[PDB]
Parts: sequence; structure tokens; C-alpha cells
Amino acid sequence: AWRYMGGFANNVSFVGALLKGFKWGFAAFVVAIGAEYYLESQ
Amino acid sequence: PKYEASRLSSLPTTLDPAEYDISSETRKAQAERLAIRSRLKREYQLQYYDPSRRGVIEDPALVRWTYARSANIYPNFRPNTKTSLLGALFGIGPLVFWYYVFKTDRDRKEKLIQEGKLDRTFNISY
Amino acid sequence: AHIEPRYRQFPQLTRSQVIQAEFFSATMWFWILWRFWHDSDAVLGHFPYPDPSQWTDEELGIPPDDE
Amino acid sequence: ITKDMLPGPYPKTPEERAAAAKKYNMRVEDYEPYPDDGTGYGDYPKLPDRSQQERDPWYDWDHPDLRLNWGEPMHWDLDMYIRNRVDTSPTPVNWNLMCKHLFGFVAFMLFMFWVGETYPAYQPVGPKQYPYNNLYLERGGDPNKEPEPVVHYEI
Amino acid sequence: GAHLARRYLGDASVEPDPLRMPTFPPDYGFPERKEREMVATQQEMNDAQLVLQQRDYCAHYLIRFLKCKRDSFPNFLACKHERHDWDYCEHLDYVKRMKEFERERRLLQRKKRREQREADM
Amino acid sequence: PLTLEGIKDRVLYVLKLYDKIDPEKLSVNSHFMKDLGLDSLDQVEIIMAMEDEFGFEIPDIDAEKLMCPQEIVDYIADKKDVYE
Amino acid sequence: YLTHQQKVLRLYKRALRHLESWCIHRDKYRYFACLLRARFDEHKNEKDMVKATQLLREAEEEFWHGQHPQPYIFPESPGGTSYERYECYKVPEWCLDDWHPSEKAMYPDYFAKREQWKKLRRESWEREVKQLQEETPVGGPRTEALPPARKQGDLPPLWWHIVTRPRERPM
Amino acid sequence: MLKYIIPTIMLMPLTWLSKNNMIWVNSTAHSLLISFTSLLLMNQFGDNSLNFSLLFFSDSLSTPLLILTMWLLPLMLMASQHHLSKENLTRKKLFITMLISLQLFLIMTFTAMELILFYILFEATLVPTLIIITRWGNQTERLNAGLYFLFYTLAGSLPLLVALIYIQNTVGSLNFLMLQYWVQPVHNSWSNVFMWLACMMAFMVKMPLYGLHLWLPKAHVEAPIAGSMVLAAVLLKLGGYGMLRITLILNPMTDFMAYPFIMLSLWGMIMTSSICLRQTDLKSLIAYSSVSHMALVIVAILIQTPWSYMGATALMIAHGLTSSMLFCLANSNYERIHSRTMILARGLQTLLPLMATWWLLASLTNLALPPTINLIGELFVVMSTFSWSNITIILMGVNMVITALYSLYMLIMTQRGKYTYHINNISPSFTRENALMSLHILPLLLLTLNPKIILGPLY
Amino acid sequence: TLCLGAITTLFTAMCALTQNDIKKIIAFSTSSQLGLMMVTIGINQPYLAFLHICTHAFFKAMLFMCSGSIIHSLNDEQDIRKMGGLFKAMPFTTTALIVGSLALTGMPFLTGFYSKDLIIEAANTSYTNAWALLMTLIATSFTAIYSTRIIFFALLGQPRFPTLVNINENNPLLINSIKRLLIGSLFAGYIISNNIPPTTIPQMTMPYYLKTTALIVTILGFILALEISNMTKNLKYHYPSNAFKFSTLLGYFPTIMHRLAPYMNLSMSQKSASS
Amino acid sequence: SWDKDVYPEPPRRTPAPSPQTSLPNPITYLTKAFDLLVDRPVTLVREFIERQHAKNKYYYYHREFRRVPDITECQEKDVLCMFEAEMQWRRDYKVDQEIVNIIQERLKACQQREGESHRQNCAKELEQFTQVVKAYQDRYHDLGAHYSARKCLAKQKQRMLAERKAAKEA
Amino acid sequence: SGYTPEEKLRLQQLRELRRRWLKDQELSPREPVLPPVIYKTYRHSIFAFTHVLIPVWIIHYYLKYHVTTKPYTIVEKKPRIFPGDTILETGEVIPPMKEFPDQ
Amino acid sequence: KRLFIIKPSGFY
Ligand SMILES: CCCCCCCCCCCCO[C@@H]1O[C@H](CO)[C@@H](O[C@H]2O[C@H](CO)[C@@H](O)[C@H](O)[C@H]2O)[C@H](O)[C@H]1O
Ligand SMILES: CCCCCCCCCCCCO[C@@H]1O[C@H](CO)[C@@H](O[C@H]2O[C@H](CO)[C@@H](O)[C@H](O)[C@H]2O)[C@H](O)[C@H]1O
Ligand SMILES: CCCCCCCCCCCCO[C@@H]1O[C@H](CO)[C@@H](O[C@H]2O[C@H](CO)[C@@H](O)[C@H](O)[C@H]2O)[C@H](O)[C@H]1O
Ligand SMILES: CCCCCCCCCCCCO[C@@H]1O[C@H](CO)[C@@H](O[C@H]2O[C@H](CO)[C@@H](O)[C@H](O)[C@H]2O)[C@H](O)[C@H]1O
Ligand SMILES: *C(=O)CCCCCCCCCCCCC
Repeated sequence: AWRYMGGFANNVSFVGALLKGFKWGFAAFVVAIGAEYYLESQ
Repeated sequence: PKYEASRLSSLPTTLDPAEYDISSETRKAQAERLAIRSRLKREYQLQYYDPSRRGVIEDPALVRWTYARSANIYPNFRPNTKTSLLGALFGIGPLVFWYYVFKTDRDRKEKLIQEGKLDRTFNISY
Repeated sequence: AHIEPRYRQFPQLTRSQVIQAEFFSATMWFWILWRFWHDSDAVLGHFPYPDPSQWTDEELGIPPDDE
Repeated sequence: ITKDMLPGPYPKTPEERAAAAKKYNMRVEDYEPYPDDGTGYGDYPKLPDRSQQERDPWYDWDHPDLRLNWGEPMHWDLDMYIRNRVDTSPTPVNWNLMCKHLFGFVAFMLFMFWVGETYPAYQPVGPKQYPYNNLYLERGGDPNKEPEPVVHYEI
Repeated sequence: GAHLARRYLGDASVEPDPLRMPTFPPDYGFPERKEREMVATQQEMNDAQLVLQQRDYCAHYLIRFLKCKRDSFPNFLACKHERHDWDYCEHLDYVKRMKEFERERRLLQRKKRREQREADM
Repeated sequence: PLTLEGIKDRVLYVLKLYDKIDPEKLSVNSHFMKDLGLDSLDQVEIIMAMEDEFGFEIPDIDAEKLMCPQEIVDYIADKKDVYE
Repeated sequence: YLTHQQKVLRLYKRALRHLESWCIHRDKYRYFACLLRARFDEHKNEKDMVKATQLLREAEEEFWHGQHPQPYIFPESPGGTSYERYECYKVPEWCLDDWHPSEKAMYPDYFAKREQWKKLRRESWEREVKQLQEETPVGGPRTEALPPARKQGDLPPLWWHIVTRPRERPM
Repeated sequence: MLKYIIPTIMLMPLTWLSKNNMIWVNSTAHSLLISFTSLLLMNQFGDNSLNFSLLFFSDSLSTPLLILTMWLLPLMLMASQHHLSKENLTRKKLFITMLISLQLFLIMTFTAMELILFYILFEATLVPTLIIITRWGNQTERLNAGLYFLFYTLAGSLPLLVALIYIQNTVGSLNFLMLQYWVQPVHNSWSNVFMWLACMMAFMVKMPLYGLHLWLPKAHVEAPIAGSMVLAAVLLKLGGYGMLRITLILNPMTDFMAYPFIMLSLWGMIMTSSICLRQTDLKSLIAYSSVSHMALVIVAILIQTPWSYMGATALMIAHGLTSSMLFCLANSNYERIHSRTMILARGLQTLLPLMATWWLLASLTNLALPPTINLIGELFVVMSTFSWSNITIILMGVNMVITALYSLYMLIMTQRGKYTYHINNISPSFTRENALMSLHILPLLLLTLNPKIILGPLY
Repeated sequence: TLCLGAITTLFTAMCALTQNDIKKIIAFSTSSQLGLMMVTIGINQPYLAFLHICTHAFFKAMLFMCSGSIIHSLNDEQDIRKMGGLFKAMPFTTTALIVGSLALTGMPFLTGFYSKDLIIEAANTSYTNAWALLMTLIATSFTAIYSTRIIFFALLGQPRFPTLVNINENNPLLINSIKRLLIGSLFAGYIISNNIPPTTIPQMTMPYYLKTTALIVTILGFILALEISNMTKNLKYHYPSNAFKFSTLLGYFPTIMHRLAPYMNLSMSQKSASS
Repeated sequence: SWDKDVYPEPPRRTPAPSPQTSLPNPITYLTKAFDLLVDRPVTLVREFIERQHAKNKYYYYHREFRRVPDITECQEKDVLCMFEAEMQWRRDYKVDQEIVNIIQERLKACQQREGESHRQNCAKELEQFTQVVKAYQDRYHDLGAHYSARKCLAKQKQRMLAERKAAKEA
Repeated sequence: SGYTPEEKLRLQQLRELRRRWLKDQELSPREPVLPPVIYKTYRHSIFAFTHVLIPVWIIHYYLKYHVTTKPYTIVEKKPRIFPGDTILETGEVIPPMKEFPDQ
Repeated sequence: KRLFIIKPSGFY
């Protein structure tokens, strides 16, 4: 039972594993291109 | 699908039909095998555990093995149709085989060199 | 040590390993997205591939049958 | 070791067989010499042609690495059956089936590679064109013999 | 692929042989066919030390790119424009080879067609 | 770093999670057959649970002899050179 | 040398370990482990031993067909990835007898206690030999079993190489 | 050569007039000094040999063999002084005298200008060698080994004597410098076939050629350590050195007469190499390894090319040090367990760490790891036999694989695995033993930095 | 060399599909990747073969280092069937393992993409053995499958390791060493490809289906690998096929060759040569 | 330090720096650091050593071998003349080995120097290598390990006889 | 199928001895009785001096004054020359390429 | 605690 409880209860799925860090990678990416659009625009 | 044993893959002991059909005569033999093994084990352990011993516990089985694998062969060798044919087949045969391989190769090479059809343009090391 | 083993339980984790691991996972995805934004041709195609069936006989120098 | 404890000639009488079995620490019912041809085995026992890897690894062998006990008769080919060399252990797949599948796989692949050479893949393009008479001079061509011209045209 | 199915499964007689093409004269059907111009001289390619397989009809763009790379060091992200000009020239070169293949294919199909016309009397 | 008490606790911990043993009538000297009323198939499963617990194999010739928790503790302490 | 019971219980343990290798997941393994245990339980009370042997033989043929070709092996079991790994670090205790006096001088307490063990071994040996003589039938021992010490102050015969064997993790 | 003959002779009064307890110290020290002076023979010229007098000359072939010979004497005294400790004083001195007299014959043998003088000294080396094996060998079979050694040699060397005397009658001289200029081609005839065989068989038996090699595994298994060292290091090379000289006067008949002996060597080396994989006695295994290495030398000598002659010379020197090392390594185990059985004492790297390093280094040279001179010699032979016939590379390549297998098999079996439980007398390596091993390998590996001095006249 | 590399890359990738020892899966991964380099030699692209050597060095070395991190934390356990549930327990080794697997499978713009994808396009558009080309593409799909196998069984699901938990990847020597190779596994290919001087004329004109073949077969490999992995959770018991046994036992090549050839040679030595 | 005619070298043509970037060249600064930290101290030590050498100038010479009659002028079995002819032949043979080595060295340096243009720009070196190797092969190839001036002369006469025979039938 | 009472007694006695032996392997406190950022840069400063600067001095001295004083010991690939380059040795100016056709 | 490590003599 211990293998299905506590900190082991919820593991990611395979697609969830590949997308580790995608949220912040996307947040940084969006800020980076927006800045680049700004610099080019000037 | 039955197990087919080979020289390099033995029949598993659990699939051996003689493993289960065990008679009182077969249990008697297994007991005698364990008595020989136990008698030798005791003889070994009495020397192995002796605090005053320093050296090698000579093993007659090892001595018999090394003696058999050398000195004991020729005395028990008999020239007959088997050893003579194996003696000829793998003793003279390879020498004759390789002689013709190399002799034929070298005759062909020497004939081309004399006729000037072997390319030795930069061959000055030999 | 500073990490003591646990019995039948999820192990003790430090903040350093979690933060560092996420930063490099986030770094991986930013890099892919950033590269894909500017270099999408490296994945999809650099130049158009023509249809040879749409080349006229005139530009390929194909004379008419009775020539 | 006295000479009575060393290997001797092939045993002929039943009494010799009993003597040989005892010298080799075997039951006379188990002792069996190699067939008496000219080979030269003498009376040395013929034991099962089995690797040491097949012996029980949990038993307390006097020689754990070899899985031998002191005093037990050694197989004639013991040095070929150490655990570093020839294994005869049972296999999960029959020996003959393994040879069929391995050879069949290799033979099939060789056939297809020959097929693939006879019908190669390629793109629908003409030859690559090079200037200066197909780079006649750059490729080491003799500069005193004019090359046969190679002319390329626009399309 | 597609052309390979036609040649190997279909009729090989109307498909180009990549190892023999062209099999028709360059000017056959092409009144006043121009010569391929060459911008880089042999000496320039020799001095630039281009790989022989790079000494093709786009070498002038490769030479321009190579010079930019050496001059822009340590900025290895420069010379993108020069690199694209060389890549684009090679694309046009490849398309010309596609045209040669397609031209050869249609001439073979014409040759066969005339032979049906000739022997159907 | 195993200790004699650590081995004993884990051996009894595993047995207390086995539905066929009453956790209140279990001591380090309880005999699996003569006291807890188990059979040899049950004993084989107990040994397998200990092997998983401590991550090593117990050979069949030795395993069949371990018939109480204390014997298992003694067997494991011997293999692992545990003396305290 | 194996009874019928020993053969059956060895197959049960062996079959479960190969089953676990196929299943992998614990919940899946638990499910099929109970199904396999049921199969052994249906023929638990077979009395006709001819039938019992036939059941064992057929079961072994079934195991051979369905065994995992690459079963799990505990790392330090024979055939495991750590088997014999630390044998190169195991040094026999007699090697300390050849240490230079300056080497022994670095561990004055260890070698003083070592001399006590050597004294204990020396003074126990004659009684160990005698005990084995008087307990061994005429034709030598018939099994490899050894006896305990009988009196107080005696040590079990042939104890030294068991008690002083190298540690499993000697370095 | 008198500057080497006389101090070698003086070693005998030194040993007999030494204090009882200083025979090993004195003989070892002064034979090392003689070895030091032997480096003066390196005064070699590009065109001419070093022609000392009417009796003795040195060239690039004999010089490396001379230096190996004089180096081995102190090494042999080091190796012998332990197993001879119980021997009484007079018999210890007689043993040392036999070693000294062997060196005297050897240095004269390798520098004799006249071939009949070379013959007598070539034969004289049998006497002390036979005495060392039969008198100071350990086992009953040393007497048989002495006989096989004696009669294999004489069966071949007596016909050589007749051939040599016949050549002198026909040519007028046996001086090797004279023969270089008065040599005449050997025409085809049955008389010349047997003249060729008489001129060669004695050297083949010593090498030994495959088929005439059965005396050598016997001699090694029975000889004391010093006997094995000199046998493997130098005495085998008497055949090679003899062949390298006498082939001068056998052309062009060698073109076709060499074929049967090339087949025996080419196939012989694979057989003997394969045999090593199954040997149970460590000395016997090393002995069979020598037959395989020397089969390369026979081929190299018989095909007569500059590359093959350079490779033959390097191989002879390289094998001399390597095989002598291997016997010394095997002997150091014997002095502890008193058995030559390879499988008896295992896992010795756990008990003798530094001795296992010497075992590793010796094995690596035996399998010819580049850039050791063992590999240089083998490679030069492989290059030259490829031109002789491209197919030989298959046989040469297979032997290289088998050589690695049996060399590492010997290392693995004795040094690795688990130690044998009951062998509890493996005492730590002595300074003498460690110094003996390093006095083999260090000059061997140093020669890699200047290989030209062991490449011979064709360099 | 083209055909030698193609059979190697296909055969060893097939073997990796069923291996359970983590070090052996990655070992067979190397053999498969070496075969691809040998294919690149076969299609006359030596500088592409060299580039793959350089890129492969980063993520392959990381993958072994990550596996060593797992093996150490599980007290020298190397069987993936005894791993599981490590995605959160070892977050940094997980990140490195995922990055390394994505670089190996040619995820765009990671270090492995700058060599493998160019190799696949070069092979796709070359005048080449058709069979060798197909074997190479299938082996590319198999790369996705056996990489999925490591991630699925080592990191996801529930723990299958013993009860005394000794997981700990918090040593700076471990973290820093893997960290540097993680940075290389992301950017090294981009940095190298943008600095080396051109020595060929890279083929950049091709149909859409020859340009994206590497990406598609890799994606299909991942999807198919997920179907197989998830089916191991169903409460169904399956008998083994010949294909499964052939893959697990490595085509029987070691079993047949390492018994037969040593037996024949060693038997010749004692029976005929010696005696 | 060496004769430039024996070991020729084309005049080296180095392009001048022509930057097209505002970034500094790290190689330029490392070159300055290397010149300051490595070259200058090394040069100072050498100049000290060269000053000591200039205080003890002494000479060595290249040995000159006068020509002696060759094997063609030696009476059969006249060892005294044969010996001097043979030693001279052996010295010439060693010299001819080094002449081939010089030409091979020229060829190898051209190949590296000319880079990707080596197949065209090294024709003269390749031609010279081909000719000397042919000349060397004629003289010395196939003589065997026990070579001599006698065997070399016999080979030459065999070649001369073949050349005359062909010329006659022509 | 458990221990016989004699097997149990022997194991208990060996177990007592084995545990005593293992305890006696512990070292006493005195054993082994042995016979008689500023820092970080300095550690790396001494290493750079002895393992980079000293070796490079020796190699440069060896290359400059022994190796490069012999023919063909160091052979460089000759520098690439592009249209529009200037030569330092001579001052020669390499002419530019033709005008490119528009593309 | 610290345990004695049995090694062969390293002095020689
Ligand atoms: C050139 C640009 C390159 C890209 C640079 C991108 C930098 C981005 C840095 C982001 C740092 C995020 O740091 C990490 O984020 C994750 C988000 O799940 C947090 O994790 C969070 O969710 C998990 C469960 O999902 C829980 O543990 C908890 O709710 C919280 O910790 C970590 O606690 C935090 O340590
Ligand atoms: C992209 C992949 C490219 C490579 C694909 C290669 C696949 C080719 C496989 C060829 C080898 C098949 O070889 C063949 O297998 C079948 C099934 O076991 C065997 O069939 C036999 O064995 C089985 C099992 O014992 C029994 O049903 C029966 O004895 C018999 O049918 C044949 O005796 C064998 O000749
Ligand atoms: C005119 C023709 C005769 C020429 C004779 C020339 C030499 C004459 C030498 C006479 C002295 C010989 O000396 C005699 O022999 C040896 C060596 O000295 C000595 O005895 C020796 O014993 C042992 C060696 O066996 C050593 O310790 C040491 O060499 C010496 O003490 C005797 O004690 C001595 O009496
Ligand atoms: C081809 C050139 C070289 C040929 C050399 C051949 C000459 C003979 C060499 C050996 C001479 C030894 O002389 C004698 O040989 C026989 C065997 O051969 C030895 O005898 C040995 O073998 C025989 C036969 O198996 C046994 O019966 C005997 O028990 C054993 O000791 C003698 O003890 C030895 O005295
Ligand atoms: C079109 O541009 C070519 C694309 C390449 C297709 C290769 C097909 C491979 C199928 C198996 C080959 C069998 C051997 C003939």
C-alpha cells in the first residue's frame, strides 16, 4: 500500500513528464519575443 | 514443444524424466555419493582448519589431472586406423593445403612481374 | 547526512535540487520555442519544391510530335 | 603421491575397474573410462561434458570460483569448462531453433541488401554540373593535353 | 520515390537513367541554348582553397560567404545574408537538375510515342 | 547501516502486514507452523517478502529452515555482518 | 536429494519470481500471484503420489514454456550485476601475519586482540579434533553436517574459517 | 673480444676465491660491470662491420645478442641464489662456474669469424646447459629432458659439421668476411638439396622449428630457473643467428627449399599458439609461446628481405627479455607453492599487488603491444611476409588474436578471480624478486626510445 | 559500409527494445548510434559522421551519468522493473534524463538534432541502397521506443524498489557534472554547427515528405511506445512470441557464437594440436 | 638553418586583417599575452645560452669519401679490391635511401601546404617522386637481405640485356 | 523442515563467536598510531604556473629553437586568400570578383 | 565506527 500513498500517490503521465518546465519556458519565451518586437519596432 | 538438448545446451534438471522416477536403488546410490563427498570434505577440513599448517594442501585429484593431461598419454597411445587417419588428416594435410595456396599465389605473382603486368610503381620497401 | 532516509515514504528533498531542475527544464523549452520561432525552416523546409508536371514543353525544349 | 595414486592404463578386468574407481574417489557404478582407442586417456574417468557454470552456486565449494571440491575428480576438459570459457547451460530456446532464427535473419537481410543495390533509391535530378571542362585541371589533369570540352547549358 | 515506382514497376523505357542521362543533344529542341556562365575564376577558387566538390557554378557566393565568416569573427551569427545567397544559388542549381531530368523524361516519352506512330502502319 | 533491533523491527513490520497472521499473537519466537498455524506455501511467501524487504536472495536450502521471526533476524544479521 | 515437497516448494518460489518479472507492476503482480497460488492449492491434498508426481512434471513443463527469458535477479545473487563484485577486496586474515613490525605498530590494540583469538584457536584445536573423532562412525562421516560443542568452554569443531571470514563489505 | 673474454674468465677465480658468504655478491657485482663495458660494441659503421682480429668480429647482428647475453648472467645469479641456498658451498660454486662458462662460449659463439670456430663453440654450449638441467633440475624427468635436448641437437649438428667442412674444401675458406665475396650460387641438384638441409637443420632444431620442437617444452619443465632463462633468452637464438649467417651461401636454392619450413612455421605458430590456450603447466605454456614467436623468426629469415631481417633481429632481442621475464615470474610463484600448475594459485593480485603489475607488463609485451620492440619486430615481419604473399596476413592476423587470448588468459587465471583458500604461505614479494622483474622490463621498454640498435645490419 | 551500418543500427535498436538492465539499454543505444555513423560514412558524408560523433558525446555521456545516479540511489539496482516513481524523488536526474532522451531522439534544436536530422535528409535524398535506407528509418523509430521505455519504467508510475528509501542526488559533484553536460546537450550542437566551415554542398531542396521523415517516424515511435508501455498495466497475462525472445536474447548471436566458436577452438587445441 | 634549395618553400602570402565586426578578436589579445608571457622570457633564456656558446666556438666537419674503383673494375675473387668497391656501394646505397626520403618529405610538405588545392598544385613534386622511386627501384629492388654490389651489377646487366634485345627488334 | 536442535545449537555458538570477531575489528580511538577565495585563486594560481606556464615555456623553447630550425618539421596549410584581400608580405591587392548576375 | 581493513603487507 505504501507505493500508492503519500508523496507517491500522483505521478505525472508521459506527456506531463515531457512538458516539465514548459510553462515558465513559454513565459520567458513570450517575454523575449515581445521585447524583440519592441526593439525592432523602434 | 519438447526440449531438445544439444552439446552446448544441457537438458534442464527439472525436465529430466529420470529426476522424478527415483527408486530405493537410486536413493542408495545418492547416499553413497554423499558419503564419498563427506569423507573427502572431512579430510580436507582437518588440514584446512589446522592452526599449525602453513603451505599448500596438496590435492591428489589436481595432480592426477595434470599428470593425465600430459605424461600419461603416450604410454596409452596405440597406432591404429583412428589415430593414424586423424594423425594424417590434421598433421600433414594443412601443410599440403597451405603449400598449394601460397605456391599457386606466388607463381601467379611471379609470372605477372616477369611479364610486367603487376603494378609495383612505388614498391621499394620489402 | 543532511538527508536522512525514510521508510516506505517519499524522500526528503532540498530546495536547491528542485529549483535547479525546473530552471534547466524551463531553459530547454525556451530554447526550443526560441529556435523554432526564428529557424522553423530547419524543421519544415528551406525552399519550395517545384512540381515538374507544371513545366511547359516550351521551357524544357520539347519539340512537337511532328517535328 | 605414490605411483598407485596416479593415472594408469585403460582397465581391462573388473578388478582393475574397481581399483581405478577407488583411486579416483568414485563409485564403481559411476566410474567409466574413455573408450580404449589410441587417444591416450588411459583409465582417467569420463565425466559429464558440463560447464562449471551449471554447478550449484549456493553450495559451499572448497573452490567457489571453480565450483570444485578438494579431492573430487576433475573433468578431463576442466580448463575449457571454467566459468570464463565454454557454457553448456540449458537455454530458454532450443539450440536448433536458435540457429534457425539467427541464420534465417542474417540470410534474409543479405538478400534484401542485394535487392536494394539492384533497385537503388535516388532523386529525379540530372548529373551535377561543374565548370572548366568538369574541373579538368583541378582534378590533376595533365595541363599539356587539351581536354575534350565539356559544355553546360542553361535550362 | 514516385519516379522510382514508375521505373521499377512500370515501363523503364520512358524513364531517365540517372547514370547515363542526358541521352539527347543539349540543343535538340532548344534553338540558341545559352552556356552556363561562371563568375569565379579558376585561380580565385584555387586561392580560396574550396573543396573540389564546392567548385561549382555557385562558387562566387560561397567565396563571398567564406570571406564574411573570417572577417566577422568572433561574431558567428553574422553572414546569414551571405549564407542564404549561397544556399539559394544551390537551390536554383538543383532545380535546373530537376528540369534536366523532367526534360529527359518527356523526350523519352516522345521518342516512344513516335515509335508507336511509326510502327502502327 | 543495519542494527540487530533494526532488522527485528522490519521483520516484524512485514509480518504485521500479512493478513494470515494475527498481529497480537506474534512474537520473535512464534513458530510459523506450530504456533501461527501456517503451511509451507505460506512460509515460502514470507521468505519472499523478506527478500524484497532487504533486497537480497535467500537460497531455498537455507530458506526452508527459517521457521520463526528470530531465525530470520539471525540469518539476515549473519549475511550482513551485523553484530550490534 | 530433494523430496517431493522440496521440489514443489522450489517450483512455487521460482514460478512466482518469473511471474513477477512478467507483470512488473505490483498491483498486476498481486492479482496473478493469487491466481497462481490457487492453482497450487487445488492439488494441495492429492494423495495418489503417482498423480502428484505427474502434476509436478507437467507443471515444470509449463514453467519451462512460460519462463521469462530475462528474469529479475537480485544484484548480489549468482548471475546478478553485483555478484562477486567485492571479492577483490576480501583479504584472508592470515595475511596480517606477514605485516612488517612498523605496520603492526600502527594498530597496537587490534593486534593485541588478534593474538587473543590466535591463542583461543590454538588451545581449542586438539579438543575439536578429538570431538570429531569420537562422534564420527567407523567408515567416516556420511554427511557434511558438523556438531556443536558439548561441554562448556569448548568451541564448535572447525569454527575458525567461519568466524573469521572476510566481511561482506570489507573496504 | 679479449676485453670481454678475459674478464669473463676472471669471474671463475673470483667466485672460487671469494669468502664463503660473498659468492653471490661478488659474482653478481662484477658480471654487471662486464655487462656495462659491453656497450662499447655499439661502435658500428654504416658500411663495414667491427672486425677485431682474425678470430673475432662484431656487427649489428651479433652486438645486440652479445649485450643480451652479458646482461643475462647477473640476472641468472639473482634468480638462482634462493633455491640454491641449501646447496653446499662447493656445489654452489660449480653451478656459478657452469653459468660463467656458458657466457664465455656464447660471447665467442656470436663473434667467431670462422664458421667452424662458430660450430665448436655453438656445440660447446650444450655441455654446461646439459649439466645445469640434469644436475640441478628438480624432478625425475630432468634426465630424459637432458637426453632429448642432447640428441635432438647432435642429430642435426653432426650433418652441419660435414657440410661446413665440405664448403671449406670447395671454397677454401669458412671466414665469414671471405664468404661474403667468394660466395657462388647454389645450383639445383640432389647433392645441393642435402647440402642445404645439412646447413639448416641444426639451426632449425634449436629455434625450434615446428615438428622439431618437442624437446623444448621438456627442457623447460625440468630446468632450474637459470637454465630456463638462458635457454629461452639466448640459446634459442643460436639457431636464428646461425641461420642469418649461413643463408648467405645458400642462394638461390633457398627460393624453393624454404617452402616446407615456411609452411611448418606459418601453420606451426597457430598450432602452438592454440596449444597455449589449453596448457595446465605454467612453464610449459611459456615454452610453447616461445615456439610460436620463433616460428615468426624462421619465416622472416627464410624469405630474406631487409624488412624481415630487421624484424627477425628485433624479435629475437624482444622475445629474449620477455620470455626470460615470464619464466622468472612463474618461478617466483613456484618458490611459494612449489607447483607449476597454473590453476593451483589464483587471485594473486589480491595478495601480491606489485608482482601483478610485473605480470601485466610482461603479458602486454608478450602480446606485442605497440610501441614495444616486441611489436616492432612482429610488425616488420608481418609487413615483409605480406609482400611475399598477401594471404599470409590471415595466418599472421589469426595468430595475433590467439596470442592475446593466451597471454591474457595466463594473466587472468593466476592473478585475478578469487584466491585459493588453503594456500596461506604467499609471503610478500622480496626486494630481490622485484629487482629481478624490473631488470627485465626496464631495458625492454627503454629500447623503444632507440630501436635502431636492435634492428641489425640491414638497418 | 552503408549496409554494414544499416544492419547494425536496425539490429541493435531491436535488441534494446526488450532489455531490462538500464546500462544495457544505453549500451545498445550506442551500438545503434554507431551504426548510424557508419551509414553516414556509407553515403559519403564524412563531415556529418564527424558531427554526430561530437554531438553524441554530450547526451550519451549524460545518459550514462543519469543512470549511474539512479543506480547509486537504489543500492546498485540496474533493473528498470525495480525502478519507477522517480520523477519527483530525483527531480534533477529526471530533468537531465528527459533532456538527454530528447537529444538522442532528435527533438528539434537540441544537440542531437543538428547532426541526425541532416544525416537522415542526406540519406533520404542520396543515390543509395533502398533497403539500407529503410532499415535506417525504422531504427530511428526504434530509438524513440527504447528511449520511451527507459523514461516510462524508470521515472513514471509507482515505486517498485525496496522499502528503505535512500534516494539522494544532492551531491554538488553529481549535480555540477551533470549540469555541464545538460548545458552541452542543449546548445553544443547549435554552437558547433554555426562555427565549423562548410566542406560540402548541403542538400536543402527536397519534397516535404523527405524533409520531415525523421521527425514523423520519431513521433510515431513515441506514440507506439506509449501504447506498448500502457498495455503492461492491464490485468492480462501474455505468452511470449518468437520475436520477443529473439529481441531479449540478442538474436541468439552471443548464445550460439560464444559457446560454439570457443568450444571448437578450445577442443582443437587440446585434442588435436596438443595431444 | 637549412638549405632552402634542397627543402624548397614557396613565398608565403598572408592576408591582412580586415575586420567586419565591432567585437574584439580574442585571438589578437591572446597573441599579445602569449608574446609577452611566453615568447619574451623564452627569448631571454635562449640569448643567455647563445652568449655562452659564442665563448666556446668549435667546429665539426662532414666526412668526405674519395671515390675508389667500383665492382665493375674488380677482378674476380680479388677481395681487397672487392672490399673497397663493396663498402663504397653500401655508402651510396645509404645515400640513395636518404635522397628518396628528401623527395618524399618535399611531397608530404606540399600536400599539407596546398590544402584542398593539393591535387593540382603538387604535380611537380609528385612527378619528381615518381622518377626517383623508379630510379631507386631499378637500382636496389629485389636484391634480398644479402645484397651486394655484385648482385646489383648482375641485376643491371639483366636490365641492360633486356633493353638491348628490345631495341634490336625495332 | 526447520533446524534440528543440534543445528540450532551450532549456529548459535558460531553466531556468538562471529559477532565477537566483528566487534574486535573496530579501531580504538588512537588507532592508527601514526609516526611523526583568496586561497582558491592561489591554489589555482600555483597550478596554472606549474602545469601550464612552465610546460608552455619548455614547449615553446623546444619548438622555436629546435623543431622549427629543421626543414618541414612544422608545416602549415597556407592561408586562404579571397578576392579583395591585401597581402602583408608584398602589399599585393587581390582583385574582386566579377559583378554577379542579379539573383 | 571505523573498522580495520585487512590488506596484504604494503611495506615491502
Ligand atoms: C534565456 C531564458 C531561459 C529560460 C529561463 C526560464 C527561467 C524560469 C525559472 C522558473 C523557476 C520555477 O521554480 C520552480 O517552479 C515550479 C513550478 O511547478 C515550482 O513547483 C511548484 O509546483 C509543484 C507541483 O507542481 C509543487 O512543488 C509546488 O506547488 C511548487 O513548488 C517549484 O517550487 C519552483 O522551485
Ligand atoms: C525489419 C526486420 C527484417 C528481418 C526479419 C527477418 C525475419 C525472418 C525469420 C526467418 C527465420 C524463420 O525460421 C523458421 O521459423 C519457424 C518458426 O519458429 C520454424 O518453424 C518450426 O519451429 C516451431 C517452433 O519449434 C514449430 O512450430 C515447428 O517446429 C516448426 O513450425 C522454422 O523451422 C524456421 O525455419
Ligand atoms: C709454482 C706453481 C704454483 C703456483 C701457486 C700460486 C698460488 C699459490 C697460493 C698459495 C696460497 C693458497 O691459499 C690457500 O687456499 C685458500 C685460498 O687462499 C684458503 O682457503 C680459502 O677457503 C675459502 C674458500 O674455499 C675462502 O674463505 C677463502 O678463499 C680462503 O680462506 C686456504 O686457507 C689457503 O691455505
Ligand atoms: C629428427 C632429429 C632429432 C631426432 C632425435 C631422436 C634421437 C632420440 C632422442 C631421445 C633419446 C632418449 O633415449 C631413450 O628414449 C626413450 C623414449 O624415446 C626413453 O624412455 C621413455 O619413453 C619410453 C617409450 O615411451 C618409455 O618406455 C620409458 O618409460 C620412458 O622413460 C628412454 O628413457 C631414453 O633413454
Ligand atoms: C523518392 O524521392 C525516393 C524516396 C526513397 C524510398 C525508399 C523505399 C524503401 C523500401 C524498401 C526497399 C527494398 C529494396 C528494393
